[PDB]
Amino acid sequence: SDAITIRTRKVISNPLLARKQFVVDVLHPNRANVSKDELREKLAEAYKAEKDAVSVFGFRTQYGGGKSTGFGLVYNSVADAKKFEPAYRLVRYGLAEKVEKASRQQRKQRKNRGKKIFGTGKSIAKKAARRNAD
Amino acid sequence: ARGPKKHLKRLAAPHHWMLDKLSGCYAPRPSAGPHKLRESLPLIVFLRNRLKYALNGREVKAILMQRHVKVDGKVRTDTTFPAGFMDVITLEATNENFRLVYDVKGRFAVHRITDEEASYKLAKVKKVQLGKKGIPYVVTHDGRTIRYPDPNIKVNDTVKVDLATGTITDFIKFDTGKLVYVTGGRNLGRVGTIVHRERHEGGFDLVHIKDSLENTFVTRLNNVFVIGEPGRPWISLPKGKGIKLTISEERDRRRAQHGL
Amino acid sequence: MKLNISYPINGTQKCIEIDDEHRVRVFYDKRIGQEVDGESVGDEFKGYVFKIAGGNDKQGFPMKQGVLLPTRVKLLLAKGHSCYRPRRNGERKRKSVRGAIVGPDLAVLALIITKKGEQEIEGITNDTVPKRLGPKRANNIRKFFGLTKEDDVRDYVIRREVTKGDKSYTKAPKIQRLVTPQRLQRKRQQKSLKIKNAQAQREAAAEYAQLLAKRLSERKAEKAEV
RNA sequence: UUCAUAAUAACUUUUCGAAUCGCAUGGCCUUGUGCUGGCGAUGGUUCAUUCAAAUUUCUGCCCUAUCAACUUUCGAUGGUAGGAUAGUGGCCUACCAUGGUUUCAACGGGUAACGGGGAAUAAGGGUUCGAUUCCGGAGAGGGAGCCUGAGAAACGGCUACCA
RNA sequence: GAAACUGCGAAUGGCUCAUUAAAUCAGUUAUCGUUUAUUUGAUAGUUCCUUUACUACAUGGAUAUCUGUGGUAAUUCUAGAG
Ligand SMILES: [Mg+2]
Ligand SMILES: [Mg+2]
Ligand SMILES: [Mg+2]
Ligand SMILES: [Mg+2]
Ligand SMILES: [Mg+2]
Ligand SMILES: [Mg+2]
Ligand SMILES: [Mg+2]
Ligand SMILES: [Mg+2]
Ligand SMILES: [Mg+2]
Ligand SMILES: [Mg+2]
Ligand SMILES: [Mg+2]
Repeated sequence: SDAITIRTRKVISNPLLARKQFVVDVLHPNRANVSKDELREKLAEAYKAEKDAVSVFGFRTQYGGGKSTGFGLVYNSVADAKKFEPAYRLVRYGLAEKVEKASRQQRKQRKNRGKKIFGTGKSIAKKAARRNAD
Repeated sequence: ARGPKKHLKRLAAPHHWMLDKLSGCYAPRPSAGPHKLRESLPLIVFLRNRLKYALNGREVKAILMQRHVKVDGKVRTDTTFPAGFMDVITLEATNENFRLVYDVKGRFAVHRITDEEASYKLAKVKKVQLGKKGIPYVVTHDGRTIRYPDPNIKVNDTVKVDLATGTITDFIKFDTGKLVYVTGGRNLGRVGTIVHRERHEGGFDLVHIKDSLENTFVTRLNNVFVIGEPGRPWISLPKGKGIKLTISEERDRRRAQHGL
Repeated sequence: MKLNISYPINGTQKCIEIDDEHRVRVFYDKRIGQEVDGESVGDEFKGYVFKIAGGNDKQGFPMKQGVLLPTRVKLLLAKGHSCYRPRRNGERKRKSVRGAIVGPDLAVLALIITKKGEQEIEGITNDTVPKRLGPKRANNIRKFFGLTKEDDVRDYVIRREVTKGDKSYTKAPKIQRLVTPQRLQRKRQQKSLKIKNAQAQREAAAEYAQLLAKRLSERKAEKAEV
């Protein structure tokens, strides 16, 4: 067998953050990496949480496969996970949508343009409309 | 120049933080508070780099903002609020009450304390003065300023503060042959008894202090915080109990206590 | 030139273009903050009385009241003044300005029509535009009607009724400053605090006096021996 | 200590002592819609506290004698008194005195000189190098001048003038 | 919940090494010689004015974003009006 064996080193329970954090030690044999999803699934039945409340990061294999060292948090509630997790991780998991935002540069430009006018732009537009006769 | 410094590069950072040389251009500068920048300990450092209750700044902020962390009765929502020496850090969830009291090496220790003891802050006295409406008041080196102290409380004396209200329960006078804790410089984190105080005109009062191990050390009076009578300190002291060992002894302890 | 004429009571604005130099010559050498007649200015304006306040020079440098001179003058201005909206909390700037007296170099004269005449101009005097807002303060509301303390607010508030397309809904002003329960409660609490703290202080003082007395006596018991 | 403070006399274009917000909203009836009350935000007077800030003691810099006197009219040194300043002080002004620094290098002149922490160099002593990851300090084209503000003589703030 | 007023913040950071040779600077002093937003603490029954025919306190006064009118070739220029 490939074993796929999971291990949870250093279990720190946070009543502050309502989650159990730990260093996942994972045994590969004859398999390159492990994929986060699978790990989450495995944890979800080990700790009773459901893939959503489990959050695993970190890994990177040691050498010649064999071992991988991650960081798993397991949240007491899924709602809690949603409201304590940084959003990128949630997006990765699939829980939350990627925030549909424009380029940084564009945003900055927009801000600068806004700065160059006082208050609302409706008035300015109206003025421009009258300046067509000029 | 040009106005108060806001930042603190992660180096110029005080070494007793036990911060990392890497992971960030900056350290957290503690805000103003009850303690001196160089000899405080901001909460971002505490709830992360010691207890490992958090894992990054955002997490720490989140923890703070739920308003469960409490420093000395009051809540605190500030990330960098200076929790210095003698600060009682109570967390309602966990029930893990701490009192920030130094290790023998210098660095602040995770001193985990009972909900009965973690109630009173012992506090050194900086000043005895007379304010407005002719009222005498005491200043604690450890931040606070108490209205109306007992006439037999003087300077450089330690004081049991209620913390439940913020008055004086009891006090220890500065006397030779009274248990004392060191809060400054090289001898920082040692405990002992005091043998002599040199009266010294102007240039700092010095204390020759024997510990329990009959090994003298001498420090400045500003660096020394009284802790109780011989046998009875009012505070529970850390593992090591402020005696401090020579390097060899420490090494021996390390390589003898191998229990897998 | 262009005359920026306005009725304040009716609350209406217009710009009237004038090319005839004889009509312009009424305004020459006049300072801003003066009273102008109707009849010489125009045949349309007869019996009318202007007050002159503000204008705009050609090249676009605004008329500031109290510069004097019929010229363009560079000026150092800050907060509280006209012709300058500052971009920093307390910062001066040396702009340019056009003097309060009127010559040929102007493009616009801002004129306020103070007294009526004979011929009503299109819609500036005929048609009215109402107030955008109603009073926000309770006192202000009272002023608007004349009700006295007993009458209360709520009753006379200008509610706006807005339509999205099918759904019709209401928007109402938050009448700041009121005889509301919460305010009263807050006031009471404040009063209580003021009393209570003082009482506590008094008690403390008494206690300390007692303590002192209980030290003085002790002192006297040791002193009388030798 | 003339300190901290308290006391009497007055003082002031009488500083400040809340005409602030949010969510909760219960006990007792003289049954009024009554008397009230909790947690928290903001504020605000001084007093500490801290972040600082100025100043400030002592001691320590690279060459140069082809730099031996320098400094004082227009502050040099000190005095008294003022003015100013957040506060001390030639910080400036009035008046009086004639000091002060120097071969144990003053003052000049240089620097291809920002100063430390440090860097290279591998006996011991050392040499050089430090614009540069930290700490200070200047400076924002050059000189000025100021406004706001706790804090700038700010330069992604003005105000000239010169380039 | 745009805008804008009010508060804060913009004096930190970041860049550079031109000045500058007891200046900076380092260590050590001191501030009984000072200001200090902020943080933390603490901190105002007495504000009245002859004190029985009395004072809104179940709370008192006017101004600025947007609506319309412009100008100027323009630019974080803004006049008048409500
Ligand atoms: Mg309100
Ligand atoms: Mg003097
Ligand atoms: Mg050098
Ligand atoms: Mg350097
Ligand atoms: Mg260079
Ligand atoms: Mg340049
Ligand atoms: Mg800048
Ligand atoms: Mg400048
Ligand atoms: Mg603003
Ligand atoms: Mg800087
Ligand atoms: Mg240079």
